[PDB]
Amino acid sequence: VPGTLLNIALLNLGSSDPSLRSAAYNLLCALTCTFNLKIEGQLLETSGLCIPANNTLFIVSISKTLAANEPHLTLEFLEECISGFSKSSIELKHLCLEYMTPWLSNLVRFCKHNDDAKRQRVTAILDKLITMTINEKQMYPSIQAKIWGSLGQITDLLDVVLDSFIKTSATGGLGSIKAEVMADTAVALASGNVKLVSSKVIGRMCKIIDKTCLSPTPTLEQHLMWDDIAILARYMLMLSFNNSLDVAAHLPYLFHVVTFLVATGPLSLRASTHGLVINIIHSLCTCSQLHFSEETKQVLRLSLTEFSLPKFYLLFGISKVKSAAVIAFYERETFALTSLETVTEALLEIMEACMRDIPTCKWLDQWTELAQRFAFQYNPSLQPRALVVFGCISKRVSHGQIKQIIRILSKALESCLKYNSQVLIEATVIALTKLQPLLNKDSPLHKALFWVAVAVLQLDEVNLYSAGTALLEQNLHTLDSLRIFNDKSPEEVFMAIRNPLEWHCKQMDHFVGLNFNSNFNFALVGHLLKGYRHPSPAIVARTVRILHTLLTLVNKHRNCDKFEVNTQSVAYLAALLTVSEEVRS
Amino acid sequence: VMMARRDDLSFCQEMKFRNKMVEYLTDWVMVKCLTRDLDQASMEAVVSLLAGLPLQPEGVELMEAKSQLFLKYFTLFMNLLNDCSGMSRRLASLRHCTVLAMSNLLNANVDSGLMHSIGLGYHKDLQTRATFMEVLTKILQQGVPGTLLNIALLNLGSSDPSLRSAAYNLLCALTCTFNLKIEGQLLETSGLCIPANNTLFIVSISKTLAANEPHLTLEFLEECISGFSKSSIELKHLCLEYMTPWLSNLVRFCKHNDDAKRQRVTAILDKLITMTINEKQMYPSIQAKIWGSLGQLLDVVLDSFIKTSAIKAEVMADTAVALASGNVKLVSSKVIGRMCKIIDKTCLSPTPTL
Repeated sequence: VPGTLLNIALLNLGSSDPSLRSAAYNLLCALTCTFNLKIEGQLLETSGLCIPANNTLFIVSISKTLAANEPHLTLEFLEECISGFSKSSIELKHLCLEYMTPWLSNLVRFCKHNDDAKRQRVTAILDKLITMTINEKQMYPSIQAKIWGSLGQITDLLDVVLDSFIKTSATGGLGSIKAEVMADTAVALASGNVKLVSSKVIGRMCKIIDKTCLSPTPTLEQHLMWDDIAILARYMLMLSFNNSLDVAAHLPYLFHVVTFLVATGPLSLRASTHGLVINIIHSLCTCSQLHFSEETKQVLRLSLTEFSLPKFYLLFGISKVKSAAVIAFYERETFALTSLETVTEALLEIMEACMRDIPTCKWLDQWTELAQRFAFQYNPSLQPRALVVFGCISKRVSHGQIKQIIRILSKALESCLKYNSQVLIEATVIALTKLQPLLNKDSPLHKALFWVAVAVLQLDEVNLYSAGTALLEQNLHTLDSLRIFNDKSPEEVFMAIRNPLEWHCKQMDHFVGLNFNSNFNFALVGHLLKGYRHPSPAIVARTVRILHTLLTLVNKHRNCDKFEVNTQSVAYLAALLTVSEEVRS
Repeated sequence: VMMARRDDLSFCQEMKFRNKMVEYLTDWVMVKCLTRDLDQASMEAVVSLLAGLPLQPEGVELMEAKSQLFLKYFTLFMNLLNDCSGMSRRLASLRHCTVLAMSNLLNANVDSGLMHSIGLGYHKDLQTRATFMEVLTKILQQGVPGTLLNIALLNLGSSDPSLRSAAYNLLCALTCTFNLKIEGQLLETSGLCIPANNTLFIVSISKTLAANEPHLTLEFLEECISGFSKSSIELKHLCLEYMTPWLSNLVRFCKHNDDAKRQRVTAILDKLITMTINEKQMYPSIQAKIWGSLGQLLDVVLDSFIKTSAIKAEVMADTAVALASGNVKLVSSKVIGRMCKIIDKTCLSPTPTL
């Protein structure tokens, strides 16, 4: 009775009808006396009191004084407000939101208890306020500024608010106008207490990405939780411009989200994810809490420029668009891990630049842990992406981590006996590429990884061969940086590691029909020669660099000139014959 | 092609030549398919002709004649874009070219152009607005504050994403060019995909500016209120929120003794009244934001209400309720005081019947 009658009094005090205003005013007086409602600017019952039509500032004053004084009314009052609001005219709807504005504060009181009924009716009030927001497209900045800005102040409730937003978005997932407006509204939630709201949104995203691994599916877009991720990615774009206030706690977690999403799903989500990064880099150039140098700021400015280039559009699985923004507000490029590698090193150069200036951060270590967790754990959709990223970002590695990676490579090849497996193989090989410069100078593994690359090339899959040659290219740079060739042929070094393996290697070579024991240089060249077929001119040119490297190395242990033809160099020279003007002359 | 090669060619009177060429080709800017291709081609040529072109009619009158010639070309381009507002793509290409024509015309002719250009900033077409704001961006970092600040802020509101990014870059440019002191610092860049709901950000920028940059207030508020009349209901609402901080500054201008500044405050209050009368949906919300804040001048306010009343009169009565909530005692003291003084004034020149 107190709440229902108080709303009907207050709302009627608004009216264009004069008799209605007088009657309402007498009802307010009666409620005040009967329920002893403590009121400033005291209230007097009487007939014929000719109250003005514009009294909004009086109704509002009464309401918030009541909202402080008589808080139990709030549960009933806001429920009744939204019921009357939805029925009323647009003029009455402006008035209605103005009087609603103070009440929102009390909504936390009911929530502390965690018994269903109280928490449920606040949750229903939030869903009704959300519904109201979706419906009244011409009240839209008004609702968001006053209702959602006030709710944005209120920390405790934000988990209930976000689960209401997310469940509202869940009603149809990405492409549902319910979700679309909810994302745009989510910025209003953050605007009051940015750090907690964004921490809960990003936290839900991270936790839900982890939940994908709790029950795996082969492909991420298919996953049981795909809509939940897609919704949060939508929110993250909108928030990301406000993240110009936020980023300093978050930056790793946002790149963790980018890493999984970077070119996935329908093209609007890709555009969103490009925008997410652009906005984060811009936010890192201006957060008033940070103090980056002119060099670091210049690096970020040039990074914005770089991310704005068509190169980065192709990396994010955007093609055939002038502006990512326009589409942000399927023709999957079947995702090329080399694109994620490129993005990840660029985001790494952004983070590294910043981390020099902020010595008190843990950002790259947290990103390393987050990526590491997903790289090692079994989840077919995410694990490849994670491996690539972990490899790119890491600053140290252990033989136990390499064991896990090469075990993942092996298990992925077992799964090929039984597309996803291949992408996991490519990922592991890219990971090995980035990780092998990190490995200790006296580790056997540098030499071992040359054979991992050889085995990968043997597979005959276009992207696997590209990855194996990247691994091999980087491996030979690594071993030359370790001086290892200076007193030995590559043949002796790699064949020593084969000797224990030799029982296994014999079976490989006899099924391949290449035999390194009989002639090492020609077998290695046999593998490399397929690289000349490769559809991509970049992989051919890499293959040529590898042959040049090997040619130089074989002669390096003799102390010969690199073009001295001999029983070891000749294979490389014959391989190089269509591609090197230096060899030809 | 000739204009592309203009850097190679020789000219005795290049500026006059290009001026006369735009004058001629603009006559062509008006079988239907071919005439529309002629419009496209003519406009593409005009975009080439206008590229660093100072205007030259055939000294103080010359600057005013240059402004009048600017207004002719500019109006013709506006009409052509209104007419725009395979057949679809040709129209969009003509529109994009027309926008670039305005852009180049402005980029050279700044002293003649800027005032009319603000009229582009209001214009109903969001794509044209966004591009025009990038043109303003070129002028302002090369070498106005109130008019441009409103067109930035109001456009940050838009449903169009490209418009929001463009506006945000314009705000950044104005901030740098006019050294406008801002919290939560602002970074110029392409492709920044700003949300549609950013009202709390636009508002925060506005009131921080309203504290920091009071000299803008008259220039800004008048242009905002003009933009109110142009806008959708959503953009009208947003205008109120960001206007609200600025109102407070208006006292500084009537504390100032300049008759022109006192007049401009009075004209702002008249335009606030005009908006208050016209924009009925908003009207309870307008009263709450605008008239409450203004209630915190008040002779001038009441004379503006009374003179405008002299629905207008009813709205002024009903709005006076909001106005009174400010310092109740002073507002009511002035209303009642005017009543008493006017009743006394009846005796200063009597009539038989009241």
